[PDB]
Amino acid sequence: ADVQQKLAELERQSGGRLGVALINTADNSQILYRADERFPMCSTSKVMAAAAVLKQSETQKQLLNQPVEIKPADLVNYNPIAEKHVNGTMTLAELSAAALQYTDNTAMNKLIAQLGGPGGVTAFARAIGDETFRLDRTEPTLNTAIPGDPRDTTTPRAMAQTLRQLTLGHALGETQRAQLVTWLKGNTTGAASIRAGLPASWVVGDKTGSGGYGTTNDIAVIWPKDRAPLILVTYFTQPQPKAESRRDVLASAAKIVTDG
Amino acid sequence: ADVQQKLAELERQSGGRLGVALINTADNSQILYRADERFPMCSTSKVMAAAAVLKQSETQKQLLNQPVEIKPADLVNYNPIAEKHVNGTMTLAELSAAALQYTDNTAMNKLIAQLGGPGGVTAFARAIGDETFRLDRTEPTLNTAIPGDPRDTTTPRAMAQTLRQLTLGHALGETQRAQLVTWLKGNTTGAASIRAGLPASWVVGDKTGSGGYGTTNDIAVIWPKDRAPLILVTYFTQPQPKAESRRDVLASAAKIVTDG
Ligand SMILES: *C(=O)/C=C/N[C@@H](C(=O)O)C(C)(C)S(=O)O
Ligand SMILES: *C(=O)/C=C/N[C@@H](C(=O)O)C(C)(C)S(=O)O
Repeated sequence: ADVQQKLAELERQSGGRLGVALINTADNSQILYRADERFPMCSTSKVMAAAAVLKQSETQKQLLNQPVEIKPADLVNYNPIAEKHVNGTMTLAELSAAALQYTDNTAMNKLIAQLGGPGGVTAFARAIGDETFRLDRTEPTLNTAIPGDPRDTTTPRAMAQTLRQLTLGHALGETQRAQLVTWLKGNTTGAASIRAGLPASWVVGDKTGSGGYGTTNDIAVIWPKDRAPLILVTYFTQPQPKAESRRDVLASAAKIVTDG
Repeated sequence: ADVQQKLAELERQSGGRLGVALINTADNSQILYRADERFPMCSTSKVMAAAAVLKQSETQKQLLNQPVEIKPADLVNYNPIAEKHVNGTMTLAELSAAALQYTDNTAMNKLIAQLGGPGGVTAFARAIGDETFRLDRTEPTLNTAIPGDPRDTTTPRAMAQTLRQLTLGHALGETQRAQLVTWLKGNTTGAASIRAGLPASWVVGDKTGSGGYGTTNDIAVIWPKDRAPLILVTYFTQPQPKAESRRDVLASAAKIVTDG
């Protein structure tokens, strides 16, 4: 029984390029497949941006309650939460929840702007020891996912490490760490992705992403039953510009790497 | 015609029974498939229980804030939220969110006890004009889903009509209808079911269900992009006790009934 064989078979049969990094926090062990290749993050980058604003809030203690104007011109495909508040305001906490738990691209843009642009999200990544991540565009163009383009990419291994530090480690202050985890656990978009490959009894927080080239991503923190948590990154992208999403590939990869 | 033939084709390759009821609120049109047969509700019954508690909160002011004790003996499969509060408390708002947005079966049992048992949830259904719904057992046994058993069943037609009345109609007070819709839109478990058959721009609130006999259910309110909402019930059950879940079949049914 061979995890590399299974992942290579999934990838080949899918017609795409699959990247996987698992961290088992029980013993610091990893399962890696194309873990040092760059992939387009798409909306999985919203974790870094929300965590950056959380970090800000450790020193601007009322920042999460700050109202932010939502104008009709701010609407970008998709905006299921912000469209309801156009011509009004949303707080940075509401925006962070919207960006994380829903598909909300306008909410992401407000986080980016709060951080002073894409470079602000990259600067946070650098501050917490992630030298791989880069954010260079706003929404929606950060999702173009063109093959060979390094913009708005990271590697599975780096993002697994970062997500571990953010959700289980000490990148954030305790309240901010707990907030992030509460938001990820309340994600609405994830049941077809990593979670579909796992036993139903396991608890998952996750952020999904999807863009050009059939790019289909998920990053997750997982609590198996009375076991130590796992961090799992599954990235996937395809050769055709308009390929269909493949959440089932991410599910299949999550089952392969957690079986046993 | 086209639709009916396609649903039958789907059903014939699915290895089970399929029940569908779509209400298009633009014109009150319906698309029905086995819509007067009984199916096991499993966790889709949590909608009726949360709504009955919302109804109670119209007259017991502050009911949703009321803390309820969680003890070890209360834990039933699955309990992702209630487990964190064992030897502690959850408020009726937290138990309603827990039951709606996650898998949590302990949270449902507390809603049922707040209503005076399974029969109190059936009484509420009757109070809002549903003469079909019938809750007869607590969690987890209400999910046995044995073929032929009338316990804990409804029909697609009745459930679609009830969900319309609850979410879009006047079965509840306006503040409480809005709370129900907010909870449903925040479901975490739905992305592989009805939602997986719909365009990504459409906004969905939904409640899934699973149980014995490979029972795989979803009931949803759907807001297509700048169109009047849809109600969709998709129920599915299989002939062998230990059959696997078929969320894909629900997604496929949703795509068939909305393609027109
Ligand atoms: C987060 O991952 C957001 C992705 N957005 C894109 C998608 O494919 O879902 C679009 C197309 C909505 S965005 O216009 O790039
Ligand atoms: C809601 O629909 C919950 C159903 N629960 C069951 C499932 O199939 O997920 C179990 C098996 C967890 S419960 O013990 O019946």
